[PDB]
Amino acid sequence: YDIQAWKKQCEELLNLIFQCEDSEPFRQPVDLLEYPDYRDIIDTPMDFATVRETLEAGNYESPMELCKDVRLIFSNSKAYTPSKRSRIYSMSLRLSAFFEEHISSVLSDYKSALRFHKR
Ligand SMILES: OC1CN(C(c2ccccc2)c2ccccc2)C1
Repeated sequence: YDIQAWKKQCEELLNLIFQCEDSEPFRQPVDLLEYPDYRDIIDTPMDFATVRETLEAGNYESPMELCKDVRLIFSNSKAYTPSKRSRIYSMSLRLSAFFEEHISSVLSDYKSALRFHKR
């Protein structure tokens, strides 16, 4: 029932995501010189360095907020891909499955801790 435990759990999951070769296209903001039309399609860029920095700044109040930003990395990849068979998008799908598999217990434990706090 530790209400704060999610933070270190998210730091550890971000460390694993950074070791994953599938995260390379998503570690830093999409290069606007490489993809000059990016901002015509994507309204809110997001990347894993921005997520890690937001967490370390103490600017996430819950793991649900972190999850919303990580899911935005994947929805941006899906919205920008010219094809559902493209390399970068294909990497995003594997990384998303890995993320969802690991974040589920982080979210469940946090929500359970908050419910216990208000028991
Ligand atoms: O609390 C976290 C910060 N995330 C938002 C956000 C992302 C970038 C800049 C400002 C704010 C957001 C995510 C996805 C859609 C729209 C906004 C949710």
